[PDB]
Amino acid sequence: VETISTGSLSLDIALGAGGLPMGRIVEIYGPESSGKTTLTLQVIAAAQREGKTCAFIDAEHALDPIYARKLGVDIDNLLCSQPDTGEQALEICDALARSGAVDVIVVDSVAALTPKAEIEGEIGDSHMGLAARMMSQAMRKLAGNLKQSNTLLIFINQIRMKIGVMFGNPETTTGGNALKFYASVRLDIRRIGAVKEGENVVGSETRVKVVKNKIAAPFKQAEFQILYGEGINFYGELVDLGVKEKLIEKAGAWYSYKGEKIGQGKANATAWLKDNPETAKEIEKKVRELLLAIDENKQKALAAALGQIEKQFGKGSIMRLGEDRSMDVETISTGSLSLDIALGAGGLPMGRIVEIYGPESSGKTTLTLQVIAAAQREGKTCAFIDAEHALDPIYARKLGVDIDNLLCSQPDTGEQALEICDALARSGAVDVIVVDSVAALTPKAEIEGEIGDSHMGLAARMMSQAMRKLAGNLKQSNTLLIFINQIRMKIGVMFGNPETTTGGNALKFYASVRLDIRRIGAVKEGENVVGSETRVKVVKNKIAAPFKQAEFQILYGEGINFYGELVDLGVKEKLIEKAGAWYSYKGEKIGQGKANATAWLKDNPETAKEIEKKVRELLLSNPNSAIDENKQKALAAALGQIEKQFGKGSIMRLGEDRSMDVETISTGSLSLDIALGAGGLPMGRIVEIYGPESSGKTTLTLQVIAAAQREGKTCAFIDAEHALDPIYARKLGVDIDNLLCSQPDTGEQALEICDALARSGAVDVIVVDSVAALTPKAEIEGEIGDSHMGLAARMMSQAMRKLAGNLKQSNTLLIFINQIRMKIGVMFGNPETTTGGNALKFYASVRLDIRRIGAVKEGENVVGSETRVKVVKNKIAAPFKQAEFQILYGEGINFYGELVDLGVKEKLIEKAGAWYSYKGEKIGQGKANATAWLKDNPETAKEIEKKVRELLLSNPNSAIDENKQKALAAALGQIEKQFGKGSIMRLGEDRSMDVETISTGSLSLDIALGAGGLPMGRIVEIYGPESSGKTTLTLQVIAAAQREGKTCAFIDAEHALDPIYARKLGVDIDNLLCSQPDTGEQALEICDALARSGAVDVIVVDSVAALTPKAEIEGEIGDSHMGLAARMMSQAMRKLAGNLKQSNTLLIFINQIRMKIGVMFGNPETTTGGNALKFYASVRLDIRRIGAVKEGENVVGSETRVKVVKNKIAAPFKQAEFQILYGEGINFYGELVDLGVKEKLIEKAGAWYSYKGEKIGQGKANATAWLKDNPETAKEIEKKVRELLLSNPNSAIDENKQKALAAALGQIEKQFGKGSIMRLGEDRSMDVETISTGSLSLDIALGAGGLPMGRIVEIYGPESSGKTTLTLQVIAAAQREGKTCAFIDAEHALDPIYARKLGVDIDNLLCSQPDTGEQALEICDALARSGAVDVIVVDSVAALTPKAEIEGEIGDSHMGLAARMMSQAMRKLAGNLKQSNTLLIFINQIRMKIGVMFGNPETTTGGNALKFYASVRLDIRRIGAVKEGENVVGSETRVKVVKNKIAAPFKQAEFQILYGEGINFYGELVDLGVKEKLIEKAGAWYSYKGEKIGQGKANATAWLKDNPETAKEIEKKVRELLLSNPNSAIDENKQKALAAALGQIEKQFGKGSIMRLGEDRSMDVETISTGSLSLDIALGAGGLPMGRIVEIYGPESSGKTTLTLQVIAAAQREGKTCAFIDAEHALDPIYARKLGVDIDNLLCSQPDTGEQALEICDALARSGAVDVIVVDSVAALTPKAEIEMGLAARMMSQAMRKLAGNLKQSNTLLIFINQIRNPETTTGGNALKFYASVRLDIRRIGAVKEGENVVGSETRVKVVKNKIAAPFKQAEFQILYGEGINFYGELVDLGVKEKLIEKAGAWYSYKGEKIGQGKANATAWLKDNPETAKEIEKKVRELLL
DNA sequence: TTTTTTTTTTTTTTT
Ligand SMILES: Nc1ncnc2c1ncn2[C@@H]1O[C@H](COP(=O)(O)OP(=O)(O)O)[C@@H](O)[C@H]1O
Ligand SMILES: Nc1ncnc2c1ncn2[C@@H]1O[C@H](COP(=O)(O)OP(=O)(O)O)[C@@H](O)[C@H]1O
Ligand SMILES: Nc1ncnc2c1ncn2[C@@H]1O[C@H](COP(=O)(O)OP(=O)(O)O)[C@@H](O)[C@H]1O
Ligand code: ALF
Ligand code: ALF
Ligand SMILES: [Mg+2]
Ligand SMILES: [Mg+2]
Ligand SMILES: [Mg+2]
Ligand SMILES: [Mg+2]
Ligand SMILES: [Mg+2]
Repeated sequence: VETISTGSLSLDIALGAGGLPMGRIVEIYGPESSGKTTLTLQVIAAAQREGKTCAFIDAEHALDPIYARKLGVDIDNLLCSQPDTGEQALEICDALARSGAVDVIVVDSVAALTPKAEIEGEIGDSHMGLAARMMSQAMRKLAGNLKQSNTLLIFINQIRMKIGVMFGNPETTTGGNALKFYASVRLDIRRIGAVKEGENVVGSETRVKVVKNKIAAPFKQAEFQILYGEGINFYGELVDLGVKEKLIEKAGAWYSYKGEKIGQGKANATAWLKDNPETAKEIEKKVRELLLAIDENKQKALAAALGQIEKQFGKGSIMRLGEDRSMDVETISTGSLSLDIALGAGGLPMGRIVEIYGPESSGKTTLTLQVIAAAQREGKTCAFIDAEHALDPIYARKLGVDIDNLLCSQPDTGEQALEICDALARSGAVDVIVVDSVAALTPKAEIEGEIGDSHMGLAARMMSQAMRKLAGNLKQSNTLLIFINQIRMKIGVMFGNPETTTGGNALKFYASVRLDIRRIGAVKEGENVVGSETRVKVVKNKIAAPFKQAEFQILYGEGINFYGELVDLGVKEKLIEKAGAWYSYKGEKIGQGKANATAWLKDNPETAKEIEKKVRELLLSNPNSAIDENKQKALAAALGQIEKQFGKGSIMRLGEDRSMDVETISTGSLSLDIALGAGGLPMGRIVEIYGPESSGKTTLTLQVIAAAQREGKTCAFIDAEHALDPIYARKLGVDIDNLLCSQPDTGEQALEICDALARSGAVDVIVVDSVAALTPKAEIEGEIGDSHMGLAARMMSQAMRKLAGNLKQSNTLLIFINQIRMKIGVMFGNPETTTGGNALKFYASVRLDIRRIGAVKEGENVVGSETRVKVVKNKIAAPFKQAEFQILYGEGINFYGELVDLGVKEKLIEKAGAWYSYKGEKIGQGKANATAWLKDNPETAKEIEKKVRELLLSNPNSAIDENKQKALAAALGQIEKQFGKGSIMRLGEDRSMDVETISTGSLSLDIALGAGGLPMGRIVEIYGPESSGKTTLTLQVIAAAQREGKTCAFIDAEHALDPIYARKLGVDIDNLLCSQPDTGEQALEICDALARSGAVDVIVVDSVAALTPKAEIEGEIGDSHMGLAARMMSQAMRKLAGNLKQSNTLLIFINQIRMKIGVMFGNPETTTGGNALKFYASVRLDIRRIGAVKEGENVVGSETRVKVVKNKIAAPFKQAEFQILYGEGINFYGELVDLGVKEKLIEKAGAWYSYKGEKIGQGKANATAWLKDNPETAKEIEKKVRELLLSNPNSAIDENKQKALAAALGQIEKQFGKGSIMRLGEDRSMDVETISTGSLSLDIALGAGGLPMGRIVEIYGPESSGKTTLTLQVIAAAQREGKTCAFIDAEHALDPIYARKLGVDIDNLLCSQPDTGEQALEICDALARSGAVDVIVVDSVAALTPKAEIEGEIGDSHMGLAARMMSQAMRKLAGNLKQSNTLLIFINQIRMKIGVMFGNPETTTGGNALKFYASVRLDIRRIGAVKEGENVVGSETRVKVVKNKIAAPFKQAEFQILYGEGINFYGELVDLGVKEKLIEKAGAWYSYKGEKIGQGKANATAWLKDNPETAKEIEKKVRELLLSNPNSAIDENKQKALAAALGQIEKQFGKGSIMRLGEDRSMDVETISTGSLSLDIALGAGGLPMGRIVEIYGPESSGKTTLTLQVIAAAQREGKTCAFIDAEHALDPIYARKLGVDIDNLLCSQPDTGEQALEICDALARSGAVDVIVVDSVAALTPKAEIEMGLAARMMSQAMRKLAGNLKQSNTLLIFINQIRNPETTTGGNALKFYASVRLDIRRIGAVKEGENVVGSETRVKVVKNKIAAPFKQAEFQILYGEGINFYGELVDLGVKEKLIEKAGAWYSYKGEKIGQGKANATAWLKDNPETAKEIEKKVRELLL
């Protein structure tokens, strides 16, 4: 075992044997740029440092001599071979081994050991693993000759990935397994990081694993540094090793040796060991010890082997490196100086391969051409492989390229492409070949195969074979090869960056330079975009230091600003002077501004060269180092060679390529054609148009079709979107009869059609409506919810690959329409993207951003989309120029409109005010008349058009047709024969295409729709507010569809459809299919299967917002499934549109409104389920409730407005206003009436409505009920109305339906369960089951007699309104019926004892005080899912604080984090609620939206989410008092029904809430009995059936209480009379799933997460003294509740702070700790003391910010260490930002949210003092008001006088809020200054009022004994006798508590 | 024998 150094110690160490074994084989493999070759050379260096001879086989053809030298290699003494064939390569190894003259041979890249046969055969064939069997034969031979020569052989090898293997790692080596075995060492080298000189990248942090070892232990690893231009940091390691082995001292940053300090920092420990090699050896050796006639026989057999190899293989087969002339680093200009500088070697190396990759439009091709220009500027010949089929000749010229002298190939196949490269290299006639897009090097097999055939990485193995071949022919031809490549992302990767190149890793390695070009910004002429600010990174470099970057400008139509750079570089290097704006050279002023420094160096090229060169000298760390008739002889022999192999025009000069020409078509928009620069869309290229839904994508598309068919070209349309209107297409000037149209099933199909249409060359222009609808086969056949991640994309990238070629050689223009989608979570630039991956982006020769920017108005009517289109990609002319115009609906682009404007701006048309003139002659007054005259004179229009074009374009235009229709109808029939009958046909004769429309159930709507209804086979979205009428309208189109014998399906994803109501809307309940799906996936898969059956005519989906993804449901509430919803929608749309159109099944989606937070443009209204829907929808509907329809008192109708916000069917934006009567629906005939009136079809003489003379009814109400009565007349009127106002009029059978219906039924049932889908009429879980509210009039107003089971109910209202109360009362009357209730006291303010006084079973009531809102809801979820709870209630959604918010600080902006939590919760809950028949009540608080000037600024918390899902929304309010004369005993209360899905809404309920009793149920009963004549009222007496029941309502109350028999009897008959929606082994299955859910919740969230109320110990009403007895008395509960929040407010000087301190005193008197937040900055310590406060023990904060203030509260609560915190003045809780507009409030509301929880579980009482600002209010918004369990109105009412001196504030304190006892009781006492509350003072008064103390005038007596004359003396005596005081105190307490 | 290609929003906030 003889070992050589590796040149890396840690490596030698990891090797175990101290190096690489002699006579053995070693493989080093690793990534491109890893350091394979480097390491190699370093073992060579340290072998030549020991007098051993090395040979190098640069099979890679990429060894840098000069570098080799910088690595310590003896260049002059190193043998070097650049062998042609691998065989050669190895035979050399063999002969060098056999000589025994070489000690170490290395082979740079076995991957480049190309077999003979492979090189002399083509690129593409099957010589498969010929490489390997060569390796295995070589190994076989070599090992023997190696050991008996003790010759060490190193193989460098590359990494390759074998497709589709998922065992461990798909990393492999080249040259088969052969090597692997024979190797005695295998080495995994890698670059792991950077070594940085701060800015400069100077080193490859490198790791090398021993993956095979026959020499010592394997797998030991070695980590070190490879400094570029030096090699391995040997001493670097030495250092570390010395450190680890205690040979070098490290005291912090200082490194010592034997006591003597060697350097501070590792960088200085390095440079000292370098300086002292004596010491280094000494350390090196001791480290090693610790961790591990002779030479003239050589040179005689050396030179005999030399000559042997030379004699077999040719002249310079092998030679010394130092004297290799073909080896030299020859560099070409890039056309960018800073680039040449960053390259280090001044350019791109000749004979090597260079890859340039970067984004679409980056400048890849551009840069390419610029190196071509500057190569042709030096008399070198260039070849171009436009595999991309998108090189602009004319542009090439503008870049300085010699078009006439530049070779150009547009190859069909990639193989072809490369074989051309090969033959051009082999000729040595081309100096530089470039390949535009390896990504377009489509393999033969792929082109001939279909789109969708998996040729997985066939591309790659082609590349790896090509590289193999090319590098050799490149170096011996000194031919530089540039590859342009595209960016693609590898899906699912979580490391580093998912950016990659095409054509596999192959390229990466072989490349001697790899270039990351990018567009980083704009270069602006102010308005015009003229330049791509561009950055190019050197990502691979074999030539000099990598990673140096180059930043410059690419001016369009000029190229790289070469001199631009020169300038800057001159500036930075002090070669050019810059004094402000002036640029000087050698004193002489060259230009003011960089723009003038540019144009002067351009003007003086003598000076430029002089500067260029000196710059180069200064910044290049790798400087440059019968003749031409031998070229053109082998040029034209290769030319003809390529021509003879591949066809006529396989290759030719650019200047004379006729298929190349930039031929352009009109867009149908002039300004667009102008912005395009080239006057239109390029033929044979691909164009992408993307933009918003309704933008005009499809429209524009058709308009280029029109103007193409206007020039006799044939167009094909791929309506992948399944939403093209034939009739409309016609109105756009399209030849419907002559336009090919495909509605393909699969995207593959779609594209294969494109392919076959291109290949025929018969179509001139194909357009594809929505790549976003190019659904892959696998996706359609698979389910919705199957992850086919970017299957779409790899389909696109394969399609592009194929199409571009067939497009250019067919001059067929391909337009792709695409949609916008957002990439979630991105914080840079704009989150706008396209579908179908980046693929498209690159291939496109034009990319178009169309948008709707405004309206075009005929005053009232919306008639036009003011439209803007940006050129975002341009390969044709200058990009980014924009085009603004008008799209009139039913006409298209106002072409002439533009013409006009353009004529105006260019002085071709005269404008004198309003008159437009041409050549003097007046053409029209107003633009509208300038329009209609140019329309009338097309001769003049052309004349103007052309001259405009001449003036504003910067790239002007430059047996035949029976060959088309012969290959047309052969392709037609081809497509028809592959894919079916009507796969493709002329538009004009498509019967499935027809715009078939259904009634909406609203005429004015059908009218506004323009086409008389909703289109069949299309998707319609209806969105709008909660209660708007979405579901309603839905059902009404269902009714009028079932009225025409069509079958409807309903997806009640919302879980809130009323069967009974559905019926009242005219829906056939028995015949209506209904699904309440669990998951959205389910929901959609149902849609899919219903569409696919073609058995349903119309499916509707109630709330996409409720299409909860599987993962979301199974996951928790609070798990971020960000837009998982969306990608589900976008997959669903993709699938559905196809199955919808071929089933003519109309799909309606109902969706909800949500706001996007933080947006300052337009309107923050949006839809759920992402943009997906928006596009696919053929109609989008904005429904709204705008007003009331009133029967005087009763609210009976939703005055309703519906906007058409999207329309693919007719003109959009027309609006429809009508009435939705509850329990009847839309008043269809209502409209009919109005419409008849407006159109003079019905007569109106005042109030009388007449028809044809005959009087039909007085009043609209009577015109209604008569048309209802005569449907004959109604139809007759309906139709004539329609004729008059529609600018888009209407245009064995059924046993095939019910056969595929019941097969789909059973299909859905079999996939998803029993009652997944069924007829409405027989759904038992659907039934409207109602619970009592505990308030009759409420149950009455509800219409359905109570709250619906399985639904969600929101009750909102003011603080103290009675929200919680009402809640409990429905709980009581639910537990009174044996139902189980759960309570989520998120508010942390439910009184157990009170709950009891309300009739609630405390012992049987589940109660949760959850920490987080997530928790809160997850509890709801688990309680619903158990089905064990019948009714859950949540006290304050406003207290459902999100985790993040709780853990985050108060003042952290979690903007509407609350909401997205709610919307996720709703999503989840409604389903689990209905299938558990569990009623969920949410209590919520009122908040105001600031700055709103409409209606009412009242809102709810937790976003709109709740609002929609709720089946009932309840506005409770306190309206007045119920008085026992003096005492306030009752909250006179009013509750509005603000949402109702259950019966008629808006009916109101007024009643009484007695405190300590609850709702006076019977109270209502009484009134109701009175109003309904069931109870007699003769004045004050109330009678029943004659018998007198009580005088006064108070006595009518207490008698019904006493006779519950009579009460039920009255109750029921009342109910019968006023409800317009009447009511419709068992319990041991409950308590079994109850206690399993109990334990479930307990096990997830902790011990006392949930428990019975009666046994909650943290719940207890624990009270503290206020320091004022009468106050404690008025409080009712004897003080302030612990764990709750209390607000005390009152006037300045009132005594707020005082009182505060007094509760503190009496808390510290009971050994509790108090904290004070003197936010007011005005607490007197000394005074605090005089009030009995322990100053030394009282915590005090004077916080700067309110946030601070609260965060302190939070942390004090959370510690549970403070018992009572007080905050002096919320009014002084100034928000941070306000030091640095109700910012105050949203801070309060966030604080409350957080605090209440931490307060109750800490039993920490929080007092807030607040100020006053009846117009009396508090600061810090309503937030406080609600959360407070007590609110206190303190006031100073008078003086307490010592005669003269004022000594006391006579003080009054009202209880204005109380959750603890009866409110409103008041407390009057004295606050003596310097003493505080006169405790005994009160005692006195109280004693007086309660007859415990005698008062005979002025004398106060106790038990007869006289205690003092005057209250002042009754005071000072009780002070003196505390025994007596306690005795009185206690008896008072007994009496009044 | 040698990769293949993205995927799609998310939800108010509070005198
Ligand atoms: N024919 C042309 N006329 C004017 N500008 C062009 C032309 N072709 C491309 N450009 C512009 O030059 C820049 C780089 O183009 P290019 O190098 O073709 O992109 P890629 O890197 O995708 O090959 C882009 O901003 C593009 O808009
Ligand atoms: N523990 C209690 N004892 C007596 N009365 C109470 C108690 N809690 C609340 N009240 C009274 O009942 C009415 C409604 O209280 P509540 O429903 O808690 O208000 P909210 O609607 O804010 O939840 C109020 O007038 C209040 O003063
Ligand atoms: N530093 C002080 N020394 C003596 N008396 C004070 C002091 N501060 C306040 N007072 C008196 O105590 C009473 C209540 O003060 P305070 O509670 O601060 O009023 P507010 O209710 O506005 O906070 C007032 O009559 C005031 O004059
Ligand atoms: F074509 Al669209 F929304 F994608 F109308
Ligand atoms: F004394 Al003040 F609010 F007026 F604390
Ligand atoms: Mg190398
Ligand atoms: Mg290009
Ligand atoms: Mg469209
Ligand atoms: Mg609804
Ligand atoms: Mg409450």
